Amino acid sequence: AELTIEDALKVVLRTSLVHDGLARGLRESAKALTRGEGQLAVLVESVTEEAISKLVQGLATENNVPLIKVADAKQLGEWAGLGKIDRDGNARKVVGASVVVVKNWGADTQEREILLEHFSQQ
Amino acid sequence: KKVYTTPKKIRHKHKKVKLAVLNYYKVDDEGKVAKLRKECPNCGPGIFLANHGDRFYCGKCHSTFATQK
Ligand SMILES: [Mg+2]
Ligand SMILES: [Zn+2]
Repeated sequence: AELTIEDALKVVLRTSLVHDGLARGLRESAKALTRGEGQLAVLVESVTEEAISKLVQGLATENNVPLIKVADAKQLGEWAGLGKIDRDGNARKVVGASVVVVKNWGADTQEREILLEHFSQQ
Repeated sequence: KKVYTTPKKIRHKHKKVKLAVLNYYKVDDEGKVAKLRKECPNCGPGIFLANHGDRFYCGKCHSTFATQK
């Protein structure tokens, strides 16, 4: 296999983390959405209370939809960066990344933008 | 040196208080994105007004607001 299994967003997240363009958490995400800061949106599928998820959806709807579901939060955190490095590969204290929103972007095009474009245009 | 006097009255700082975080935002029936209170005019949306009896302020401006809404 050579095709990305929804890895066209993890890379983006990583880049954002590198260049400090992340609205991580709910409040931050909301803030990013409300004005011209947040451009891409990722929410947890395993949201407790569901109210949070609903709010996120509402925010996405506002004017233009950036939301993509993917899978969970812990995995996202692992991909992007949560914990004090720890050894060669992973081994961090596993905690969820919550709702994650992209500011700045940093990196250009690649395989990253195609899936998003497809999602947008139906 | 002499002996320390100590007239008591020990004051501590403020430890934030964790609270329930967010409740001032609502979704009616999916699609209807609904706001509680009002947003700041000085700096763009994402900031809510602190609602009191004829007293309003915002946190990004730290304090600078006065008008009733
Ligand atoms: Mg003294
Ligand atoms: Zn303000």
